[PDB]
Amino acid sequence: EKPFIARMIHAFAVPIILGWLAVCVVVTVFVPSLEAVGQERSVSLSPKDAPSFEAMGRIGMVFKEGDSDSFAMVIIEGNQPLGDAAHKYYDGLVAQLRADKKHVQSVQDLWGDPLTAAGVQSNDGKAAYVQLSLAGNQGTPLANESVEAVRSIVESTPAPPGIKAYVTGPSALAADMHHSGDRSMARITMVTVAVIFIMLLLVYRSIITVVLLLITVGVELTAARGVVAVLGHSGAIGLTTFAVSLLTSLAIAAGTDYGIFIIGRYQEARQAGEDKEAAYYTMYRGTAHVILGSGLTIAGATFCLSFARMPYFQTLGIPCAVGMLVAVAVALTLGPAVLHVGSRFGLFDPKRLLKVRGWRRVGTVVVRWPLPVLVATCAIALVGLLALPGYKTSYNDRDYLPDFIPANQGYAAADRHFSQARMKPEILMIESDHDMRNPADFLVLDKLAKGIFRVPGISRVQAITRPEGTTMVFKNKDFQRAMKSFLSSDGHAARFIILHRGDPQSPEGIKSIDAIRTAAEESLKGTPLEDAKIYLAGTAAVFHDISEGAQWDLLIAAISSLCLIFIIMLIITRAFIAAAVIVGTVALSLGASFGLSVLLWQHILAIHLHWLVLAMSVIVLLAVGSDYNLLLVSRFKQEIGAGLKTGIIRSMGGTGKVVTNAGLVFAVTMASMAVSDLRVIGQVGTTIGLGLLFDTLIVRSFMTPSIAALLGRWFWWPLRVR
Amino acid sequence: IEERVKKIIGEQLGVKQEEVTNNASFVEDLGADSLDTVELVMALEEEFDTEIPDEEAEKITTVQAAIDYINGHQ
Repeated sequence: EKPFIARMIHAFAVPIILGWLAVCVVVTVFVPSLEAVGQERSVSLSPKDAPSFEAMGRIGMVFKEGDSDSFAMVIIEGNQPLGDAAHKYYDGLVAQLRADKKHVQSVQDLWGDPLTAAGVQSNDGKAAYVQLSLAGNQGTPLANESVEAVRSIVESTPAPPGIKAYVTGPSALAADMHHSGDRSMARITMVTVAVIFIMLLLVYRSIITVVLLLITVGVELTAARGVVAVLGHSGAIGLTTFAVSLLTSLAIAAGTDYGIFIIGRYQEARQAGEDKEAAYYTMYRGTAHVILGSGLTIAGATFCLSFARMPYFQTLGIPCAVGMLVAVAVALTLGPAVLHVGSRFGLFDPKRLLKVRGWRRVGTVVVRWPLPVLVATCAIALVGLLALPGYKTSYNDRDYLPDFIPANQGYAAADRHFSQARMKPEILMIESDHDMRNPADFLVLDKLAKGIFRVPGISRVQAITRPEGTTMVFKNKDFQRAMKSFLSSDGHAARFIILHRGDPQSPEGIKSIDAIRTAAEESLKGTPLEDAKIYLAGTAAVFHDISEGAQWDLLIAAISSLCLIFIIMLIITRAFIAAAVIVGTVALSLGASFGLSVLLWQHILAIHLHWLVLAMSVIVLLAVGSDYNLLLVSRFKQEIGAGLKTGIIRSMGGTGKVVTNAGLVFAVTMASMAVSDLRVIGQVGTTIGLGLLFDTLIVRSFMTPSIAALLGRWFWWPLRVR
Repeated sequence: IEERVKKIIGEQLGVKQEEVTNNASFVEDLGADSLDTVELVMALEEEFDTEIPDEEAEKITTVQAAIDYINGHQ
């Protein structure tokens, strides 16, 4: 029986190859490279409804210090205590920044005022800093441009002898993170293909066989990245360097795996003695619906991220889903087509015997003794939870970027002269319904300032009553200048600047925020300002929402995948329990990946996992891991007919070797991303690599077949058997 | 029927169906091992809708023994 679709792909082989070659030239020529599109179509990092984010906007708007949540700090460092010469340099630098209304919305100048200069000068006197409110939210294309404008201005100004300047802050770091991600894209791909080429060469021992397989991947990759660039260039979707990097590796990984299945099954047909045409159709029947089923799995699974709340996860939804669907379409169409043309010239016939003795022996043990193996494999999957008690997520974006990026360079200057918190201040503001420029209210504010100063983890509290962050009339002319930066110009609100002891990015730092709100609220109670609304924003404030956001939406992403993947498997196999087992075993196996990934990074390497790692990696693990089970289980369906146990044994003989090669390629393809400067993506790549390595070698080899034999006929409910 | 039994043994141990003889032993004559004979018994179980205990699997070490067991229980 020759299916119609395979028949037309067979008949229109060369036209299909030409058609996709044309798509890969029309794209990449009529659209800018996907990296360029991401630069022009980046997305803001802060979710638009986070209380911290809107508080930052509210704080800025009232004080006229801009309206974006994207601030940056310019640091001055000198080999000797900063003399008056530095002030002259500082004043000129500030003057230029204040002129550029396009990018520098406002400059909170403090070091220029003697009444507050000492409160910003370094304790050693060799360093000082000034903060800027840049246009455009963090990570947006406007913000990256604005930071560059600021950075160019700082560089342009000639520094006095022995004086250095740097630009830092969350805005500057986010932009440099984007450039580093794009800059390392070339190295990720070059290493990925080079490593895959060596691996495939050993597997097939045929250079020609590998080259055609990779060229199939390249067309798969270019179309995948090509189409996503088209959507991004048209403004239909927002991108991030994680989407660009993750999408590229998935296309190469998923692209190669679909190639291995096509060549793998076809080669097996030749070993059995099938004719060239008959082998081709045999390949299609046994792998066409598997690739389509697996293709929708990765595209569908990654699309579930679109339901996440954080912009990082939300923006992975469409770019990955659209990209994977395109790569799948090329695989299901260009795959068989190149195979047919390659067969016409006799290139794809196996060069070594496709031995199956090794895997059949494993099948005999598993099927004959399912439960004893099942328990053994099930337990070793769960013991990966031993890392969960000691798991500690991290948020310090500094540590997950190269030391030499400009943002980290300035931070290094900050640590050399200031406590690490001085470059990450929190700002607390309260709105009233009346003016506060009276001693009566001032006393209430002073009481509030005292209360916050004693909150655990707090180091300094700038206030109108504390011009230098420490204990000390307001109507004095100099104090009026100070009042112009701590009270609303003529409004009903006041603000304070809070400095922690210890990095706010630590989970301990995050906990300090709720204390501030509670302490401020109780201090405000019992006094006329009790009704005043409180706004809190800053580095710690932002990540309070991140911690609550990421920890929750992870369930939204992972749980949604289980339902979506289960549906795709169910419609494919048309069997209820089989679909559950296909994805169920991988779900139980997530513990093994959890333990392995944490053990390698947190313990062996002493580097905590970035908060993005689990949410981004789990979806791929749950998607690709189920694909291998789908392939194996689909082979059970065909082989059955002699007998369930017999079908399982001979099924693992055929698909046993193919999946292992496919599994290692995907694991190595995702693991190769560790070479990226963006260490965050490397953790995502390694976590996927370790998990898929575990899934292919235990979940697919032992769990699924063992469960398959144990259930017997019910495994294919409601389908009839024998 | 001896034909299908011979076919299954010939396939599993990778020897032509005509070479195998009724008096031949799976392990001694045909060079089988423990897992090979386990697969033999399980395949014969599934082929003819029959079940075997471990007490018998160890007992069936020759083609003729399997033939007698299957034909008697058919």
